[PDB]
Amino acid sequence: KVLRDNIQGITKPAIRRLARRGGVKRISGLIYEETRGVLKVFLENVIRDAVTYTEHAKRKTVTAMDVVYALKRQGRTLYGFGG
Amino acid sequence: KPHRYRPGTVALREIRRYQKSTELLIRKLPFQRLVREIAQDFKTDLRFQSAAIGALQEAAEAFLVALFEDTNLCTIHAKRVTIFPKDIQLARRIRGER
Amino acid sequence: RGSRRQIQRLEQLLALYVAEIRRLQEKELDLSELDDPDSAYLQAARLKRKLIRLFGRLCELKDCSSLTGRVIEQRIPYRGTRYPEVNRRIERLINKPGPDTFPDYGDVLRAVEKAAARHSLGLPRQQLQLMAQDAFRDVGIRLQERRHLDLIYNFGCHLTDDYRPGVDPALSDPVLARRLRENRSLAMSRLDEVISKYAMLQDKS
Repeated sequence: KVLRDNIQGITKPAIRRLARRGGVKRISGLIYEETRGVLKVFLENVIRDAVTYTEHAKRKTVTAMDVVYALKRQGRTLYGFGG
Repeated sequence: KPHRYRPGTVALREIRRYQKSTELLIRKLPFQRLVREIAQDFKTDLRFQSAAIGALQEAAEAFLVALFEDTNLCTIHAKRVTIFPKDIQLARRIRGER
Repeated sequence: RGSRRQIQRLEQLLALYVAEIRRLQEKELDLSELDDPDSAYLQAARLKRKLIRLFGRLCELKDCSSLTGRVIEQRIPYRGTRYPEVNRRIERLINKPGPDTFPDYGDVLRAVEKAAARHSLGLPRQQLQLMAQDAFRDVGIRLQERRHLDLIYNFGCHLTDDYRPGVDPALSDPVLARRLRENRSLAMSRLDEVISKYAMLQDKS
C-alpha cells in the first residue's frame, strides 16, 4: 500500500532539514509534496509581482531590485527590510 | 570576549551575506531549475539577474522555515508527534499570516 | 601574530573573490542558463564558499574567532522561571551556535526536567509542564525575532543596497498599483489553496 513518489528536484533530506531548522523533527508523507507545492506557490507569487515591475520598466530582465519590491509585498518574510 | 577579525579589503557586511548563502538548504541547481520551471509559464524571453535568483532563494527558505516554526510553536505534547498538513494549516490560522 | 605579507596577499585574494562574485551577480540568465549546472548563479555560489573558507583561514592566521557579526551570534537571555538552574539550562538550549538552533516543546520540557532532576528541586510533573510551556512560548518569540533581524540586516547585494521603500514605482503609478493589488488578492488565495489542498488530501487518508 505504501508508495515512493518520484521527482527531479527538491530532495526529501533537504525538506527534512528545512523542517528541522524550524524545530519540527518529524513530518508525515504528505509534507514533502506540500513543502514543494508551497515553495512553488510562494515563488510564483513573488515572480508574478517582480515581472509586473519588470514589464512596467519596459525591461526583459528581472532584477534583484524587482524581486525586492515584490518580496516586500508578500507579507512578513522580508518585513522591515531597507528602512 | 572572542577576538574579531575585520579584513582590510572587504566589509564584514559582505562576508555575512556570503556566509548565509553557504547556509542555505536547498541545492542551488534544483532551486534555479524551479525558478526556470515557473518562468517558462510566464514568458519564454524572461531573463533573471543571478542576484535575483539569490534573493529569491534566501527569502523562499526563510518563508518555508517560518511555516515550520509556527507549527512547532503550536504543538504542545508530552510525547512527540509527527506533523501533518492539518497541523501546518491550523498553526497558520493561529499565529501565521493572511 | 601572523605574517603581515601573507595576510596582505590573502586579503588581496579575498577582495578579488568579491569582485568576481559581484560580476557574476550582475549576469543576466536566460531560461537555458537557469538549466545550466555551470550558470553564473552556481559559479557565484562556489566562489562564496571559497571566500568563506579563506575568511576562516585568515581568522586562524590572525588568531581570531570565526565570528562575522551575525545577529544570530547575539545571546538571548532567559530568566523567566523562579529557578536559576532551570533558567540557565534553557538559556544554554536556545543559544547553541549556528542557523539550526530552534528547540521544540519536547526539548524545552527535557531541559526543565533535567535541570530539576539534577539539582533535586523537587518539582512535580504538572509544575514542570507549565514552566516548560511558558518558557517555550517566551523563547519562541525571541528566536523568531533574532532570525528575522539576521535576515533583513543581511539580505541581497550591492544591487539592492540602495533600496528604500519610498522609491517604489507603484507609489506614483496607479495602473501599476492596481495590477499589484490584483496580484495580491490572487497570491493570498493561491497560498490558502495549496495549504487547504494538502489538508484535504490528508482528510482522504
